Amino acid sequence: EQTYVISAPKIFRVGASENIVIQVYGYTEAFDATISIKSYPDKKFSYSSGHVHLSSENKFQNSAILTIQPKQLPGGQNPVSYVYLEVVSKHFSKSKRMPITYDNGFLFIHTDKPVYTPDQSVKVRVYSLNDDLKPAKRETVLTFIDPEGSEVDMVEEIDHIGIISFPDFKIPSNPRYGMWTIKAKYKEDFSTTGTAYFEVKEYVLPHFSVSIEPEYNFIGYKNFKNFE
Amino acid sequence: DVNQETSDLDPSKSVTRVDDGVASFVLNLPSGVTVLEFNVKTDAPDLPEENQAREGYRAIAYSSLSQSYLYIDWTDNHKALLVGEHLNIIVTPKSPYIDKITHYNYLILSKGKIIHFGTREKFSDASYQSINIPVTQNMVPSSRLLVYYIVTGEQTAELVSDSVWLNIEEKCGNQLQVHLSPDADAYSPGQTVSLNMATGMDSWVALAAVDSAVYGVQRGAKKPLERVFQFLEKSDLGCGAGGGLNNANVFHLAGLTFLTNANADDSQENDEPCKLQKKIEEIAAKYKHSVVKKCCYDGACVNNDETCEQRAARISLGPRCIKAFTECCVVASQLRA
Repeated sequence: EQTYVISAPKIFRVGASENIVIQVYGYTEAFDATISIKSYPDKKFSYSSGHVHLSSENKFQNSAILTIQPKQLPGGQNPVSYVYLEVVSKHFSKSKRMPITYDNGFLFIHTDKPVYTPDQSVKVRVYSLNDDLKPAKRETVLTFIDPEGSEVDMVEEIDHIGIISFPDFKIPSNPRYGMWTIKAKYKEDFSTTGTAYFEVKEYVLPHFSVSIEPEYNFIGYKNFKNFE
Repeated sequence: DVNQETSDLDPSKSVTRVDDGVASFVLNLPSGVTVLEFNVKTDAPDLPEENQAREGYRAIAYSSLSQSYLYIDWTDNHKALLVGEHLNIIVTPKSPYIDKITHYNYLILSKGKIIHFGTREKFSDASYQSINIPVTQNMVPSSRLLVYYIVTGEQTAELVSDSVWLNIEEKCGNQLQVHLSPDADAYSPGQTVSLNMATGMDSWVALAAVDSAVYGVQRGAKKPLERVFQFLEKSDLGCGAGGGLNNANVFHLAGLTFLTNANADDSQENDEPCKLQKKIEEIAAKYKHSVVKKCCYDGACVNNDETCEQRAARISLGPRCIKAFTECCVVASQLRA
């Protein structure tokens, strides 16, 4: 009685370098195994494959890193929901259906301050990463949205490093105050979505400043009867 | 029970340690235990029974056809997991009846990808067996470990697996640091300050000078610095503290899918998340018209230099606000005498 084990992540990320592990037990001498990925309905399109040779030298365990190239997907804007993973060897063969997603890296939107006043400037930069938490230089497009919800200005910048410094945003003389939204996405094929917020309020000169200090930041059973 | 029989265990009591902040418990359950429900509460001396904290929980048994189960644990107290050290992991495979095993198989994952794999040889004599696992830099944010062995039944082959979640120290690649040459806490206006940046490797740095009062209230002041860790940890596909209902469920809680003979995983149905004036307030609040209530407010504002209707002539909004405005001005003029 002899058996094989194929280990893969639950979902696949496009453009990610994904590690597939093959571990085989109960076999003598050595053999080669091929692990590839195809399209769900038919296996014609093969987005990548790998070849691993397992022996007593290798303890009958091998690893292969598959990658889904983003540009081999359908040019139409309708996504591909499922993808086949195929393992073929001399002694056996097996196939599996597994979903994918276009969420890949991470977009973190760094602003200098959470609050702004009229006629100020918003100093903003973005950090973009891949599945490996590595720079992943990609041209990123971010858009601004006002508290009323309309897209105001849209800007795009290429990535030399992974610290992307976007043009400063000028605040109008008489703006619409409220909670403002900044969205970031990669230009073409990536669905990775970063988001951040910042608030804008009209400045007024206080006649005097008032502070309110409690006894604690929480009300416990002790002070339920009296709170200084 | 599997017979649907409930038994109360003799209650256990412990105390959280000084270092770990964890009260440790161990329950020896009957062999045929299926589901275990337990309530944990605080006995603290100066707190009344009302004001003590309490939380209940439920636990389910791992289901296997071959009566073969597995439990893995990393032995420590005040768990740290320094990088580069050795992780000594105790494996207690035993309560299979069919158990004489060829080998154990290990898989190690971090940040949503498979960083390590291997196999160790089983000693057919002693039961519990230890594995020395190097902790590497691929594991920096956090990592999950999966261990499984196979048993050959007269019916089918069978996989037996268990998983463990591992929180590891946060240690960067570059470990970049910033300092000021006048490291004292006081500073004077216009004082020249030397800024020092030191990294373990060539790296790009970006700074921020943000007034501490920009955050406003001190409690709950969040930056990208604060949200970057947790918002970044979503790269991990798996959730929970480890374990599972069955072998395939252990793998899925680890965030994995497999292709074998013995055990068919169910990934098809798996897509899931996981963890005086009262007279004024009469008309004012009673009309309940969003446009009118304002007309009642500024209707009742004090005006010495013109009459109520003289102020009412400047209303362009229509009579709907005239009827309210005029009344709210009269009441204000009446009640202030």
